[PDB]
Amino acid sequence: ALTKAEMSEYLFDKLGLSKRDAKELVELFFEEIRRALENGEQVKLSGFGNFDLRDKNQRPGRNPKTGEDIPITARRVVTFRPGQKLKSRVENASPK
DNA sequence: ATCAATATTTTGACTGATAGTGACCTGTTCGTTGCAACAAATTGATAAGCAATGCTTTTTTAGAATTCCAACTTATTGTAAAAAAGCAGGCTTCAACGG
Repeated sequence: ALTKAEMSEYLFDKLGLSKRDAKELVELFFEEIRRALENGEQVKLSGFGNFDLRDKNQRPGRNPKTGEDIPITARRVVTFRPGQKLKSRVENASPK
């Protein structure tokens, strides 16, 4: 699984950047994105996807184990709509 | 031409920088490690994305024009002694107007 460790190492052998800043950029990368989502801003990354924010209302739910119907509290989640470019590169993938 | 005193002739004390290694402190990097975070697994009513593909709107894109940055290659131009006037910063007196 791709981790921040592998991402930093990549920037070291592709951009020749020290692992230090290579590890600091990967952190600030996801950080800045999370700061935009929490602030209520859409994140549109061309050639990748789009992190949307939809306010879901309180809908009926339950306890998957027993079956006790419990109303799922409303909350703002963070969806991800992959671009057409990304889909065309993952359409022919393979779980490995 | 020889006394006699002061600047002269090498050494030593004075005071903090010069010299080069070493300890001090801890960012920074790497190995050991703990733990919040992530993933599998349920069950079932309700919400969101989905197949194709040309036209329209929004965002990223590769130059290319433009102008300061820059190491070179040209294009023109060229004065000083020797006098002897020409101006203002402030203290100095005569000459005209008013009591």
